[PDB]
Amino acid sequence: HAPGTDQMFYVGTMDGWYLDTKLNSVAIGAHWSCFIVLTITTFYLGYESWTSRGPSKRTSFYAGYQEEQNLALFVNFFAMLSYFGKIVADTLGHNFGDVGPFIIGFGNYRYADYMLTCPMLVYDLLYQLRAPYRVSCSAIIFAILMSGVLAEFYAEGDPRLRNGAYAWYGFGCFWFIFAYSIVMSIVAKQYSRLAQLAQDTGAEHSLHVLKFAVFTFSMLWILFPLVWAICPRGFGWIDDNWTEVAHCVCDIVAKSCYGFALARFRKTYDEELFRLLEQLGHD
Amino acid sequence: HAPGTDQMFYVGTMDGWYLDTKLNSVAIGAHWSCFIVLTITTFYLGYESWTSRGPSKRTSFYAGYQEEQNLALFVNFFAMLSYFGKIVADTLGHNFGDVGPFIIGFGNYRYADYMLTCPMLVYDLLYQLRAPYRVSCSAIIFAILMSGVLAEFYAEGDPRLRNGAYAWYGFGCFWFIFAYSIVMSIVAKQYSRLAQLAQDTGAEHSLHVLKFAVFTFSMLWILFPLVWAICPRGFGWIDDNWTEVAHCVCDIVAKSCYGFALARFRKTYDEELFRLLEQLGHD
Amino acid sequence: HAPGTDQMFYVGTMDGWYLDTKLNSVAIGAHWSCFIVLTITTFYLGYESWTSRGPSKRTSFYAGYQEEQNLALFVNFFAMLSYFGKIVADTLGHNFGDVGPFIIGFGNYRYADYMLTCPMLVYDLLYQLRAPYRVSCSAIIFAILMSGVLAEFYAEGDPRLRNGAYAWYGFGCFWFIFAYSIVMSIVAKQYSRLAQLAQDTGAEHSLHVLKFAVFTFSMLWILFPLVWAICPRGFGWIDDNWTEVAHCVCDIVAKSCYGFALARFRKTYDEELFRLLEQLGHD
Repeated sequence: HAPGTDQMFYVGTMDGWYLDTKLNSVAIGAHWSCFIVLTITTFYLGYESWTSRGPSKRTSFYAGYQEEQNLALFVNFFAMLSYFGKIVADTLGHNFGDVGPFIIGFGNYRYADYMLTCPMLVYDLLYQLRAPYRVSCSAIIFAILMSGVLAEFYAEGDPRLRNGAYAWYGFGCFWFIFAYSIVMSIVAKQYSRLAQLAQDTGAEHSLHVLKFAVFTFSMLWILFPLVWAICPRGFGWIDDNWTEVAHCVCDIVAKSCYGFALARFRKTYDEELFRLLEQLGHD
Repeated sequence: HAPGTDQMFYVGTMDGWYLDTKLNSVAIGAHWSCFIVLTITTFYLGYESWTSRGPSKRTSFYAGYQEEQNLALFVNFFAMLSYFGKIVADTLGHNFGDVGPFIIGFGNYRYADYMLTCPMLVYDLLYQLRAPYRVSCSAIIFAILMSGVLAEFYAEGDPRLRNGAYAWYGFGCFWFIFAYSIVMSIVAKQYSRLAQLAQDTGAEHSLHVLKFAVFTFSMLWILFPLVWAICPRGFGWIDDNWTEVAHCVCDIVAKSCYGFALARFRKTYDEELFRLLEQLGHD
Repeated sequence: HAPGTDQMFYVGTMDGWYLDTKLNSVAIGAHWSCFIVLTITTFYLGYESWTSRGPSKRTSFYAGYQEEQNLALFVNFFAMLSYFGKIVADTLGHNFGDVGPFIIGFGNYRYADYMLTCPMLVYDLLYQLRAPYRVSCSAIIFAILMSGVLAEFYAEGDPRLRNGAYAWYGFGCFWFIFAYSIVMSIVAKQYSRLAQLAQDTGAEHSLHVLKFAVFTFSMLWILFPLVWAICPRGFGWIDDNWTEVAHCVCDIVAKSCYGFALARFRKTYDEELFRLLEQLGHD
């Protein structure tokens, strides 16, 4: 297994797959609650998607053609799946943390669940303001998430290779800072152009609601490096058992609040601001 | 390997990769026949694709721009690859069932071969009638297939974890029933609108051929849960050796018959029904 | 591990992951140089992409909407990542050749790094001439690369299964010959139509530069089967230590020269040839 040491590493193997769970009761309860709320948000958003009329309220299957409107749905849907298998683990009492086979887009690994969620989510949110460079942000966050997965892989491995985890941490943090700066800049410029093009709208309160939602949604990603630093992978100011509840509340804020905000926006928007958004998505 | 038991599980490991095959002569012959017919259907469909003129029969490389017309080709092509490696296993006499490394889109695992085939196939068939919600059905079937792969992973594992296989079976069956119901509903509504918009067509017999093909193609997926139930993973009314021939005949019906039906449709369709399909794909 | 033999195979396992490196100083230096030049080319191309004006030189974020112009960027970007982890291995002195977990699009395996690079690269280059059958070439090269990965998997395995490596070699070479022939034919026909439609251009020297670039770029892929034949996987006229430098120079020619050629083309093209390319992309 390892040279010079009789200890063996169970990460990425079926041997660690059959090990008993290292979680406690509160982690299982948090997983259950997160799965329940993800499922009910997915059901509610799908119910709204089935009864989703167009802006003119006469087009029947508007979501059937403008399928990107349902895009967040899929992400939220996958989030439910991203936890459902863990619930199965919570049923069986066996180890599930970074063990077993590696499959893209599943919650069997800590950061690999975000492969199909995070780039689509950021693409959808910047598409809602018709911001340019749609593919670029998704590619950047995909690369950062892959770096995070590989850093977590080095974290559990041989302690002689512990130094690479900090290097990949620095890599991911540098690209995340760059991505956050560029997305904040483009969002600020785009919404400034929208505001200077927002004359005689009649939805100023709705405009305030949407600007508050998008600014909070842009600034929410400050959780990831703080959470990584406070867990034992970084400075270790918290223990492992309280990391799972943190990840649950963070990705609930990321997904369910996003779905609720989009649902509340779609029941209050009007058509002239819509056509001004299409006008904005030109230059 | 496993606590309390000296037995070891060879699934997902190189140890089970080097094991001798568990198949018999008839399974090898069925694999050979299925690979041969898949290869000849792929060759025939590619030959038709090279000599594929437009509806006006003057556009030379119509398939070169409307590349989605070749889409089924790719699926059928991958199906050939999906069996070709198994033929190599049939050459070497070593174990190939759910062993070795896991790679997306290959036939080394029982259900993982359908990753690149089934969503593209369903998208192509519902696109042929210009049905809405194109991405949604593909995402649903992708999630169901991933659930099936993971259920098959639990099936071979530790018998103390056998209960999760039935839970994932219920999950996959519930979402498959939902998908089948919604796709049947949308197909029925879409073709009802086509029929009430099909006046003075001149291709009523061709219309009967295409409706028979699409209805049979919509109802063919009843094979999957019945096949899973009759094999030892479910009720076990059949043995393992006769499961491979069942999967061969089922995916041949799924792919080669689809290609033959599309080829026969493209040599008999006319242009006014074509433009009425574009008219249908509006509301 | 293996029946009848006490030897064990370290491929695809964490046991071979923790093994010491089999590389020497020159391989590490070549990896460092290749990573450095890939990083600087990515930085330069990103700097050009940020300051990328439209053909009329008044559209500010032309790349923000015509995002496919940045497509090669992403490939080159991934190439940097495709080597960066190897640099980490070169830091740690542990084995990295075809060991550890298998992840799509990474350089941990010899041919798996090209999953996200080669089809996008060929799609971008044939899109630059507006050639038809865009998806088909990408699918063909994806299948060939997957076959190469699996052949390399058989190469390291049990010597009783060495015969399958030659079969997959023949498969990959046959499909590569077919792909090369068809891409050469379509490129020749397309550029012949461009030349017979190139009247009063004013950029004949620029036309010569671009034709030389595209012909060299079309003929560069002759490196892959020659490199595979000369390494010990084939005829073995060279040793393992000199294969890494060959792969470095080959993929540098594939990626950095492509980026430099595209950058030099974008600083010299004019608008009438541009609109003639859009006219060409019709029939």
